[PDB]
Amino acid sequence: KKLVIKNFRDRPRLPDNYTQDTWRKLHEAVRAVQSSTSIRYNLEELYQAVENLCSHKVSPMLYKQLRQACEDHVQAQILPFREDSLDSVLFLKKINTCWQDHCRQMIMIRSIFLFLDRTYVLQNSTLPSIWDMGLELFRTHIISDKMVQSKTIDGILLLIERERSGEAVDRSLLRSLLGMLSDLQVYKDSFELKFLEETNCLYAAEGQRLMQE
Amino acid sequence: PDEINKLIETGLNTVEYFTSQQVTGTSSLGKNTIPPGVTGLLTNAPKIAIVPADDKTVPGKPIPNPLLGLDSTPSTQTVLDLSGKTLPSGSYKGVKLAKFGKENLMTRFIEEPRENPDFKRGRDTGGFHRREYSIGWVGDEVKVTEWCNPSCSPITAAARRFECTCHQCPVTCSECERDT
Amino acid sequence: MSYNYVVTAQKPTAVNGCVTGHFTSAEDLNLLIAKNTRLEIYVVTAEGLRPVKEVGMYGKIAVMELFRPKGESKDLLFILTAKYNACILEYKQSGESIDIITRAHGNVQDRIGRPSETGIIGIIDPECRMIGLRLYDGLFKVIPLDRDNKELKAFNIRLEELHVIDVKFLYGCQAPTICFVYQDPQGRHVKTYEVSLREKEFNKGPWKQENVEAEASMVIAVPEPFGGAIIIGQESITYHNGDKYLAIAPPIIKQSTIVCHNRVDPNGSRYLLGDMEGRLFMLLLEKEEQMDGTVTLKDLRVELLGETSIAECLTYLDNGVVFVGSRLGDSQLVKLNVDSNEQGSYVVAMETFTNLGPIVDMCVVDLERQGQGQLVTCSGAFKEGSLRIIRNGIGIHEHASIDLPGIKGLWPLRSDPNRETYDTLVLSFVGQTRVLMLNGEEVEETELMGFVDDQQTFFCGNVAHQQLIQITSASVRLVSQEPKALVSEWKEPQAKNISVASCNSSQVVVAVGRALYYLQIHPQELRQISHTEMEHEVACLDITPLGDSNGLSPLCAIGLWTDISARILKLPSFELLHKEMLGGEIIPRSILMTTFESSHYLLCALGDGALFYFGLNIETGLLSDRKKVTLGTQPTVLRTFRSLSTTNVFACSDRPTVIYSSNHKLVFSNVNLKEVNYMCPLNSDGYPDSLALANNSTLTIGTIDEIQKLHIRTVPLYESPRKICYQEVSQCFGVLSSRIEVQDTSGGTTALRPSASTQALSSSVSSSKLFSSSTAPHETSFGEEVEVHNLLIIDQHTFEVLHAHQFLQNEYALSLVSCKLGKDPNTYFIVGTAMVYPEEAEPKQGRIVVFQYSDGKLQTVAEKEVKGAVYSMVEFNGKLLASINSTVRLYEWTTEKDVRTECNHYNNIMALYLKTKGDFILVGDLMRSVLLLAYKPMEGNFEEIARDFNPNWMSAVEILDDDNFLGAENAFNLFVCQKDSAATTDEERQHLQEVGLFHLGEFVNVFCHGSLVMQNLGETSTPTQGSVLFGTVNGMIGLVTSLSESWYNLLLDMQNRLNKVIKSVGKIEHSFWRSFHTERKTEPATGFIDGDLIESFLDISRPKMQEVVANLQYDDGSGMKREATADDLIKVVEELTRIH
Ligand SMILES: [Zn+2]
Ligand SMILES: [Zn+2]
Repeated sequence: KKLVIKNFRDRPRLPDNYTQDTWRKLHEAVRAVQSSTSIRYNLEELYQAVENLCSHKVSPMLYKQLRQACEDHVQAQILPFREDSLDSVLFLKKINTCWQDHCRQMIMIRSIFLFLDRTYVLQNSTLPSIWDMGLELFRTHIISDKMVQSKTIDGILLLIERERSGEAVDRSLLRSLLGMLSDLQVYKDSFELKFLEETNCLYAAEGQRLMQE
Repeated sequence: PDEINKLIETGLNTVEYFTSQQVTGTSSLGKNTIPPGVTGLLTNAPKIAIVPADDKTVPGKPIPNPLLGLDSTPSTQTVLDLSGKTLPSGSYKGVKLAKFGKENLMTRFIEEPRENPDFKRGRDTGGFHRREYSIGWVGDEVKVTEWCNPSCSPITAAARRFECTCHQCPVTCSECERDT
Repeated sequence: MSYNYVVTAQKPTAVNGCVTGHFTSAEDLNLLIAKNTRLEIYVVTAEGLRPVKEVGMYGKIAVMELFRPKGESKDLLFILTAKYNACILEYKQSGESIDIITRAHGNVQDRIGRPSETGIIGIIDPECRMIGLRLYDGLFKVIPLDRDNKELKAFNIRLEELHVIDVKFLYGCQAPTICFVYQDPQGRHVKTYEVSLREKEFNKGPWKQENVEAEASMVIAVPEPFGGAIIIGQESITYHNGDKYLAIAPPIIKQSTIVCHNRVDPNGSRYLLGDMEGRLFMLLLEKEEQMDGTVTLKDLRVELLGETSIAECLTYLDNGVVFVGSRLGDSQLVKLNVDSNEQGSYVVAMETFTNLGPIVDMCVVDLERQGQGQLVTCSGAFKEGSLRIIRNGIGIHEHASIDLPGIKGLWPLRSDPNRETYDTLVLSFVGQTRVLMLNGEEVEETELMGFVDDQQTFFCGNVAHQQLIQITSASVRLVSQEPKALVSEWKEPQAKNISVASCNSSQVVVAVGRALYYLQIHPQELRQISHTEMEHEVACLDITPLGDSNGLSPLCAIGLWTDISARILKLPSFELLHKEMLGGEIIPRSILMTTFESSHYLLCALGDGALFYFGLNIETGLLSDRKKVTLGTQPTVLRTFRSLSTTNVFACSDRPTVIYSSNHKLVFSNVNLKEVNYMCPLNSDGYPDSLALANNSTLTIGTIDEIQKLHIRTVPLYESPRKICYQEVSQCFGVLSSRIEVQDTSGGTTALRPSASTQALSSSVSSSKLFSSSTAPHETSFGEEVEVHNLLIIDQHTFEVLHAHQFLQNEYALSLVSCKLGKDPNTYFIVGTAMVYPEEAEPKQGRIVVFQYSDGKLQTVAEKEVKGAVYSMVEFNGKLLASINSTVRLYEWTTEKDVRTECNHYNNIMALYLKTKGDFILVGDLMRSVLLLAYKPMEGNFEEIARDFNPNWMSAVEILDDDNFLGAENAFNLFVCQKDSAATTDEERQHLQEVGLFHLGEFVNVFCHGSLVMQNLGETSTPTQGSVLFGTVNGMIGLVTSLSESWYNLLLDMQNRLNKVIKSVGKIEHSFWRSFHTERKTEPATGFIDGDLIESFLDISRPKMQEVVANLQYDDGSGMKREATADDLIKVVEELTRIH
């Protein structure tokens, strides 16, 4: 049974800025979660800013914005790795911290945009969680489509190959890098074969060498 | 090797039926379809194709008429009342053919295993067991005796159990087991 | 000697047919829909369809056409049941009454005949002189449409063309012309025939055409203007009009088959075609006036419109709005754009309605553990793939509805201290507020002195001392009643804004970042009792007072934001009493203390959509039997509200629920509504003790319905599901799926569209090479369909596709179960498959994979092998009782973690259905009916106990109790076997007799123990015993329960009384409809009382009621033999309608 509001003034709105000035408070909050800065809008307000800003027809343009924000920040994270200061162990701890962080800083974001993830993005098989969406970005540029792959891989084995014979190698650094590879869905594919193909080889040798020896 | 007088419908795998049936009330087996990869040996006067009357040109203990309830032992016996009231028995394929036969004057089928390849099943086309089908239909009752005829034996409207002209053939095949 | 009860818990949703016309009135456009046994009549209006009447037939609507015979003012309805129950109907409504009357009726079944393939055809001549029925082969029965053929007696003519395909009379012809397509060896000919009622035989059609399209499937007869019949084939179309012959082969058809049609113009001009895979076509035959003679059809062509649902029935309405009756997907209302939108799609989704069928499998589960099972069902087929969640819900009577797009919170006021009912409602929207006054039953926007509106309210209500309070982002503000002006206003020392705010009659607590202040409310002032800072930012507060207390809360609930805690602080000091850690990455978002039955609880609720609740004792100020449930995917918001005489919460979210104590135990009742963002009670006088709800589009007030109805939640898959299971530890589901993929020369098969399986998080393929031996099928190379089966692990809460394990090429999944084996403490996902190939008549290869959802992904633990399909398996006493083809194997789970054959049974033509009670196994055969096997402990092997001796084509089967077995076959009937009780012979024990037969009319696909009604089972005497739900191809869900011998006769007797007094919608005898009927026999009915009837008792007039107990008596179970009026049955019926 329909209903209409008598004298719906439709007046408490003349100017207008409490939008692009909120999209501003968000860019900042982000660029300052990324690039390890501290923001000064303290979380909940930023959260409510989304929940209100986050209404159909707009949520969609917001997502694109939050995405491309990172899309930009990660592509930037590449450059350094695209260097040549060769100690396939620095390169590693490098890439690990470069991960350990993107992690906690996509977790920060998610919490701020919780409402956009568990409302719009969640109502869409099409669209990946903010989380999953960062993993997809950290993949495309960094661990992927780069010398970085074959520089991280050829470097992970190296650490092992050298533990399979009398050195140490810092378990953690690998448990992390390999975990990553897993979390990123490139383990059983950008690391597995080689690993095996390199084991079902090394031990092949040990056989003879040690039978006769 | 014939060609026009061989036009009926081929049914699908059992599972396909199982599947197609759960989505529609409709269940298909109530059509004149011959179960895939099976051929009938009856041209008189591989969908269907002519075959030698019989064959003496090699060993051949004949198969006892399925109806005259006799003992071939290394084989399968399938009963099928064409009017319910009595439970069928035997093997699935047995039953299937039993009905496909009776409803068409046809009594013999051969099932070339999915494995390998007119009809030169001999030296070359040998090496492993095959499935045989003999069918008879007195009244509503129907019975089928199916067995294994070594890969290199011929194929004739004659129901016979062969030995092994291509000394290469197997001993006991999946189908063959359980047969007593 | 066996008694059962069978009710429908859900009418059939699949749409067997739909027709348009003027049935209701000469000036009304109608839409008649056949579900199966139901007939739905709607009326076109504007936005949709208006329900006018919905009757249920005593049969399966096999044919349904309408006709307009000169003489009758409006149209008539011809309906032919599947049991050959014919009839014509009229629509009569005299005020508050609406009856569908039988204007004739009979049965056109011949005792001889051969059930044609292509089924029952039912057609009518445009001259409306008679009806035509292609029932059996070579016999075109004809019915005289004389205004006195009330028995409907008809004659039957001969046909020299046995295999016929489609038939349809032709328009504008002096004598009834019957066109059709028939097949023979030399191909498919399409001829005609003239018919005469006097000569009672065929004369000879005006034309013919010997060789026509190899795959002709539809004879589309065109009206007066053009005339002639069109022939739709599989790749080419042909139109004949006696001396006219055209043909076209648009490659657009090549793809799939056309399966339905509907003329859009009252004359062959434009038509509508249904594709067998979704597509929707529009075929036009551009007319052509000669030069002065008349009209001759020019050129015809087919042009694609777009994609619809898998259109079974198809019918155009008005304004280019087509109705699409899907049978394996949701039916729908469509808009036919004349202006191709983006991606050039003329088709555009207008609206859709739920369609549960075909239910292919389902599991009963009670996620909340509240003693109320729900239904997750593998529903639908190809593209229309989906899962459905059937849950019993509460509704809301909707008194009023506004169109407010933006409400961000709402509160109820009280303008003056005098009156005790609200009269106000403040509606917060983004950057602002708005006060609304309820002028009795109206809504006009006022203004209120003390308040602001250029800010966004966070709360507002009646506090102490005749004062109103408004907390907003800027400041909390106190106001006066009678004087009505601002009288006090707190504020954050430095203009900082309030983040979170609590409040109530006497106290107020607000937060500022970590800063947390407390204010007390007094006369014309807001006194600031205290202040403190939390380690992390605050995200929710609640100072609802409890106990016998007098409005003053000693406590302050709260939930913080990085550490993710949820503690109870002591007010005056903010001292800490209880600190509880929970979450992991999602923070509290709503909190609330409360008393339910007399016990206090605290309820936090994450942003996840989760909801923790503790047994908070006010005295010590600590919480203590931490429970948890999940309600939605969006962060909810709790809000208390009082009912009749009891209190309870209300979880606003994507999946609205309603917490409360049913029995010293919490209870949740999804409200039969979509989104419910904010809410508050509304006690206006114009709106008595109501509720006010706001979604994203509209504000609506109304009261609670509280009359369980069933609510349906759907999760698309875009690919067919076959099986499903519930993993109680991984909080996820198991779903064998399957997508169809085409052929692409590249190296092979590519998908057809994304779907559950092709778009998930983790996803592994089977690396197992036990069949890598050969595997060489030479039919792969040119476009083809090929089933790819996956195992989908699905999240209990969000229903997102977690992991997607693919399977070996040409491999089908068909079994599935989650259990524990041997001494192994794990919990696995054991699959059952089979290697399928068209050249084979059956599978010779297949396997029993064993998985484990460790975390994030699966992990193939075991992996046994076997020769042939694994039709079904099931956890049997720790052991694993699966079944391959003719074999029925039992397995063991060693310490080495492997499955090893351990016992067998080969005496079955094909074991398709298993079931497991104790050491008893109930087996169902493809055609060999049921069998009662047994595990002999000591013997270490199988022993047949009994078995039905009637040949039965089982479809599903279940074990009710130790002695009774329920089965259902392709005949569309149900039956129950029982171990003989004449324990005299040890051979009359090998037999179990069919002691119950019933004709359901539905093709059951799954059965299963479990109920949908709140149980409350401690020791509770119930009138019916046992509970089994069952799924059906038609979407129908039903229920089966056992009865007291004593309750059977009454209800059986009662059933009978009703069939005499109740008019039948076709004058069909209920005894007949429900008669066990197969091509073989046709016994009556027994050990089954269909509760559908025994429920229509509450819907007939009170006069008829007594007109039934008329001399009725009753005696065993209870002491009696005397009469009993209505108010006795009503009690029973009523009390009996509680089990579903
Ligand atoms: Zn063999
Ligand atoms: Zn041989």
